Amino acid sequence: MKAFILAAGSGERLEPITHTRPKAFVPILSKPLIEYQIEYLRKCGIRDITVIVSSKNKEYFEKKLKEISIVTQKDDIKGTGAAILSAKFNDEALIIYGDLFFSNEKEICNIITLKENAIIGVKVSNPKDYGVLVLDNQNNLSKIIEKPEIPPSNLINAGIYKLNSDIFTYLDKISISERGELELTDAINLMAKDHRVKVIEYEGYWMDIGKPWNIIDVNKWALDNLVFSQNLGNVEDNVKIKGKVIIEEDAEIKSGTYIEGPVYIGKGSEIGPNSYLRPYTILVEKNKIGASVEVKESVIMEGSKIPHLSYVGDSVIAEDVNFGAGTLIANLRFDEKEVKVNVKGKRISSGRRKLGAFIGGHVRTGINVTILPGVKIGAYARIYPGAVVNRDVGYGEFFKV
Ligand SMILES: Cc1cn([C@H]2C[C@H](O)[C@@H](COP(=O)(O)OP(=O)(O)OP(=O)(O)O)O2)c(=O)[nH]c1=O
Repeated sequence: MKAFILAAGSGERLEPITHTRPKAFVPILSKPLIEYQIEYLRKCGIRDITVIVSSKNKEYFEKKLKEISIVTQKDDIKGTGAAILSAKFNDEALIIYGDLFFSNEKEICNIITLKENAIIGVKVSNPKDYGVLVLDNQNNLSKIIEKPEIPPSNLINAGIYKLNSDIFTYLDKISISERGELELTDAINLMAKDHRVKVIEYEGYWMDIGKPWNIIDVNKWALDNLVFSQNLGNVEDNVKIKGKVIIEEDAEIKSGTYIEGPVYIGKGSEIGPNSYLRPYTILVEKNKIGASVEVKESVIMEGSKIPHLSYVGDSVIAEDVNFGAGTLIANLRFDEKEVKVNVKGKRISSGRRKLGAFIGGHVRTGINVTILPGVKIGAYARIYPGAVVNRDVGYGEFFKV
């Protein structure tokens, strides 16, 4: 059985994280998204895995994934439909979207046993975003309704398919279309008139990593569900630990440090002295958290350092970031309203009263920097000491005012 991961999306809604990595390499605790997917696939006896990527990202994928075929999507076309056109199979294949996290492989294991075309649907609370699944009387797929702005059903396209080579006959009939785009669900929509498409309801945890605060969402779920309290590191005297704490190998936790779990402390991390890690602190790898630094409900990616006199709450900080002493992130607005975030040029409500900042890779802040709620700082940005970052900062930009 072959599998294809469609990982050639533009990842613009996930900026600034995607300034320096594909969405497929977003960390959930210590491992990137795609590594969970490959793991699940392999667990179900699928070893011939192909990732379809943008040409821009081919190099990045080749360098990270040794036993996986990488194929580039045709340059001149876009969409989930265009991605499968580089998928080479006869006979059938498992197809999965490259930004999906889900809790287990059980459904993939089941779906590959089936002769029929099959799709997984999952119930959301915001179906109007998302492809809604309309079932017929026999509970097979009637049609997929794309972003209706009306809820016919809870049940939406989970982006996990087992499709037969049919699917290409229908991709050729497809006229595409109102987004400038070749859409897989359009082809599926034709095919389901002629062929039976089973729908299997996914029951566990599912989430697409679409927007930056979803990085916090999934990492919080993973910490609660996938790992157990352990200490493989070095914890000095007078460190207080409550609740579930994962201390990975080579992590060092100095005296005066206070930890209220659940907290994930990635390998090679250096904590303290006199740090405060609050619930849902996730330090992916090789992180430094120093004296009079408090972290709460944040994901702080590989090699990033917050060495002095800082508060980081409800935030995502990408890799190799350095915070000057006294850099502070606000997570609550003066008017205490839902924090809005600029996402692909639209002002989007995050759904969160408390939300901090989203910091791209290799950013450095000068001392005493102030960052407002919902702010995005582009990768490689440099923030002048004492600056008040009251708006988004572009990729690679110096910011003073
Ligand atoms: C998954 C996938 C998406 N796409 C395209 C179709 C759309 O233009 C866009 C939407 O996919 P989405 O899953 O909606 O998210 P995204 O990362 O791809 O896009 P965005 O910039 O909005 O964050 O990406 C591909 O070209 N190839 C692919 O393999």
